[PDB]
Amino acid sequence: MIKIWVHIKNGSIYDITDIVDKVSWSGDYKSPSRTLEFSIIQSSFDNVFQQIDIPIASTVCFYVDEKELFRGMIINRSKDSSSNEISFVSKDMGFLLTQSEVSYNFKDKLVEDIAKQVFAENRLSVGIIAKTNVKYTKMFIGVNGYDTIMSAYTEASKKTKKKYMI
Amino acid sequence: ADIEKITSKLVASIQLAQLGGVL
Amino acid sequence: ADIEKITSKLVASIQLAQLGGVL
Amino acid sequence: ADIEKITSKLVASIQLAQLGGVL
Amino acid sequence: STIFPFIGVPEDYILPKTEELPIFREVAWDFEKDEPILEKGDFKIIEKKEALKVWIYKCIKTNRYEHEIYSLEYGTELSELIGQKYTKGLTESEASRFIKEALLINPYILEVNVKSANFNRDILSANVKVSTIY
Amino acid sequence: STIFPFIGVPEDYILPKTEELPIFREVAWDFEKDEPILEKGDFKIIEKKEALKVWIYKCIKTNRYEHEIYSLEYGTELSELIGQKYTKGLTESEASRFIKEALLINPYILEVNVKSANFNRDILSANVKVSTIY
Amino acid sequence: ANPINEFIGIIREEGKYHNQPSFFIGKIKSKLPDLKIETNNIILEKEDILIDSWMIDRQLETFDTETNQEHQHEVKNPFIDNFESGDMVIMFRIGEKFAVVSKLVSL
Amino acid sequence: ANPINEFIGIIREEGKYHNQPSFFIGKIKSKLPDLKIETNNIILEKEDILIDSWMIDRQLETFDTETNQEHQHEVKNPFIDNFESGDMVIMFRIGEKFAVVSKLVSL
Amino acid sequence: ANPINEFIGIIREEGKYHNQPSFFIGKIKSKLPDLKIETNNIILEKEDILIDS
Amino acid sequence: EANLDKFNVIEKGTVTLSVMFEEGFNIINTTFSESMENVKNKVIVVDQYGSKISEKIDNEIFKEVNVIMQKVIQQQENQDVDIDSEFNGIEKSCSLKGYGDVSCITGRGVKVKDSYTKLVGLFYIDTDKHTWQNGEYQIELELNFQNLMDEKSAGQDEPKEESNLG
Repeated sequence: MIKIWVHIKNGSIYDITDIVDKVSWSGDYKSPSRTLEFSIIQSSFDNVFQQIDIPIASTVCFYVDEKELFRGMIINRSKDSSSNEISFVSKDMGFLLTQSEVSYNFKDKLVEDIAKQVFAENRLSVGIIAKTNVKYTKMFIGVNGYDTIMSAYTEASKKTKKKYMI
Repeated sequence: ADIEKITSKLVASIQLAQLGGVL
Repeated sequence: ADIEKITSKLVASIQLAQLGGVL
Repeated sequence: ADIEKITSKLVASIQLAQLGGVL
Repeated sequence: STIFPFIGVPEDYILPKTEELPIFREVAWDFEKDEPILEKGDFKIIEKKEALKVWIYKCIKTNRYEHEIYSLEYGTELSELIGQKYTKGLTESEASRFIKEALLINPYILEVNVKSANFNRDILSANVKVSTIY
Repeated sequence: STIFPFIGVPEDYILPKTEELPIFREVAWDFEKDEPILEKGDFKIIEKKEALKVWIYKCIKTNRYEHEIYSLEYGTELSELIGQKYTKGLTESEASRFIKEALLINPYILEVNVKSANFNRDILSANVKVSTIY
Repeated sequence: ANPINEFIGIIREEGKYHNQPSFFIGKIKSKLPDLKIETNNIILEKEDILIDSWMIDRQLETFDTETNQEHQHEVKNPFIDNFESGDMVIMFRIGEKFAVVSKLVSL
Repeated sequence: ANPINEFIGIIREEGKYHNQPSFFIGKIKSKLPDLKIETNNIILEKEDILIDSWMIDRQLETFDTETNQEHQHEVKNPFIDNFESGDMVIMFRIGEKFAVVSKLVSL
Repeated sequence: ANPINEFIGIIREEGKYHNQPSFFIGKIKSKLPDLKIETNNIILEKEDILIDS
Repeated sequence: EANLDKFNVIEKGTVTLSVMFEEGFNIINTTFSESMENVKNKVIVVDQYGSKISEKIDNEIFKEVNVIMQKVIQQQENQDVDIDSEFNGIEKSCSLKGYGDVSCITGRGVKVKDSYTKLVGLFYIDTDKHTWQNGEYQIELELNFQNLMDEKSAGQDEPKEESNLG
């Protein structure tokens, strides 16, 4: 049992499970965001098969066995005239980290505090942050938040013999 | 023309990955 | 060997484009 | 998925060539 | 403080647990006189299959496109067959289709079969079997 | 000028209009005398089916390439059949095709059928059925 | 959009990811004895600054001449220059601290 | 020619398209009061030049000592140096004008 | 390992092959009249040095 | 543009072709796309030192995408930059294959009719390719959407004439 729901800008909510043709869900350890791809059937030749429209930058939710696994924004949209299909590409919220670009001056700071400050500067909600009592000192000029956090946690990993991810 | 389609797909994938952020 | 032929075609196309000038 | 397999083969070939040394 | 990067508000993303359909209940009806039934100075409420009988009776009795209050899917088209507008076989097939499609819109009804069909004089007889979740 | 309606139209956006043809109107014409008709000291205007009759009569009565003012589409080639230049079956086929292709240029005419065809002495008779939007 | 040109542009753009600027430009906020420098919304302290030797050397208040005719003179140094607030400097980044090379003025 | 090696060479070459030189070398044509510098077939005027402060400061003609024994002396500055035509300088490009840092001589 | 990310990393690494450092840091071994400078396990003589005036 | 032995500098879209592409007449296939990847809706200006002086947000683009994607530009002493040029919106494109003439080349404007709504849109040609082989001739175009052509006349230009000539 998989369900897909779409929230449109005006306030309408649709359940589009009966129209979906294919679903894909994937991630990699070298990027902070996960991706979701799906297709629906919409025919312009036939009046019966015309569907609703889902504009760019609307929220899509993915459920499996009554559990929410994905929530993200619609980024790409494509329509082929030969085939009766419309394709969508969605991305997690995690790509918001790489948009930020700030300059910091860190002296003898805990890595957890560094991550907390980076998340707080560009306003973002924090669920939980791994704890490590390793102090770091660095000067960041023109670097992403994602790169800042990853560099600090790599320096912590040089001592904890661990690996970390966002 | 196969090379053109392959290049188009590769370019689209690289652009999506750039938007998503790569470490 | 398909990868070798594809790479050869891609290299030839890129060299021609470099000669023509790319903005 | 063809593009993914082609990219995997290209990446493996490039890594081997990097290890071998390229002038 | 923190931004909400999704369309709407956090309240719209709470999903109520999906449960079985609530027990089907309806006001009792008197088929012989076509009236609702009063009990102890109030309407009498019946449950499960009796309510389904009331709903099926009312659905079969109405015409499909006659009334403005109803949508285009409510009602039956059995009035088009009166007077032998089609041959006997075509009328039989169309009657089966009309009854099935009219009844199947209720989510509490699972399948419908029209099995026996006989023409005697000016009367058409049929047997209908309905399967529900109960 | 902002919307991009090729993938889909926005929900709030309202289509400006639906495209329909105006009511076909034409100066009335009498066929036994081949004149326009004067009514109360002015030209009389009719509409819809009678106007279409006038247009059809005028289109059938003209030759195809004879007049410089007309284009290559307007007219009919029925004058090439006089005198039995072709055989009888070829004549029937050509007459049907000529009439259909000549009449179908009017946007208000939807389909043309030439059903009957008979040879009696030197006269060829046929029945033509024209279907319009009205 | 021709895909080959887009690929070449992508290569040109991604080739510049690791590059760092050659030099930095900074503005002073406090005078030379307690030097403070602002660049890229960052204020540098004395722990973060390496300076040219001549800048320190030229802030000598006074020096004396040799004796002759059984008398001496005291000459005040005219080359002393303490940077004022708002001046511009050219600086190079070495590890974790910046090195101040010279001060630039429009002539 | 193996296509993989050619592709690697193409990447290495196209990655260098946007890079700019770190510094520039220039030759003077007119003396310091009206300074002119030639580099890359381009002659710079005073509108295009930012110079080190010490270069301007050291061209002080004269200074005086303090008084003693009811007399004073005048001392001529020996550090004055006006660049001659044909000298070499090291210069860094900042926006639309060049910054002159130091003059180089073979020792 | 996603091949696209590996390709992007390969491009980023191979784009830096021809680059050279902007400046060098060196420490003196002999006084100014006969100047000697050591950098990157290389000792410079007076034939190899241009100095500020 | 180098035509024959001459060099020219022209502005795109000044010439609009007479031929129009319609679904029922001369189109083999089309593919319409929309993308959000290259959107910019915030501009930050910095001084020569790297310190920030001003910022701006575009509301019309921000309405379409809830997110803020920032851009950083630097002004020198002798330049005063204009912020409003640096904003970028959603990109809408088309890939078309069909029948036409040798007049459809890069740098010209073309018209495509929408089948469902019977609306006409104006596009600029970015890439083109003409092929002759086996006695048939086909074209492939890469189109960039400008705006919807106004029904009848947008400004309703009327020929300004005197009521009486003399």
